[PDB]
Amino acid sequence: ANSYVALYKFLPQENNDLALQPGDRIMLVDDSNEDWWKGKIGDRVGFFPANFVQRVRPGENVWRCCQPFSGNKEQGYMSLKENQICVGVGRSKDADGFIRVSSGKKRGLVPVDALTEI
Amino acid sequence: EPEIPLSPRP
Repeated sequence: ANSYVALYKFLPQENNDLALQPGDRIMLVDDSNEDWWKGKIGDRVGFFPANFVQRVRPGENVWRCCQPFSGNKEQGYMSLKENQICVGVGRSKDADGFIRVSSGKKRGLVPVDALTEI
Repeated sequence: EPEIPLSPRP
């Protein structure tokens, strides 16, 4: 339960910061502090804003938005802007329908054709 | 895009 993906760019500002690029895969090391987590991307370790990342659970895919999509709150359809990162379970090429994704504090159903797997 | 926390780093 330690796997996350960076949603937003984070430029290191201070010693021990871990630079984040959108789509980076993070192993969480320490979540003692509510605001600043420690984790590892690739060969690097450091601190980053806890609110800049999204949990990736086993079985879930990570996606980047390639074609923007206007959502609707009453329908539970989440908006996607170009290059937005989101996470959810994909389906086969054969199945038709929106999938449920999470993107930080927003969540909802989205078209798979709006997305490219990363 | 959330604000980077104003709180101190650990």
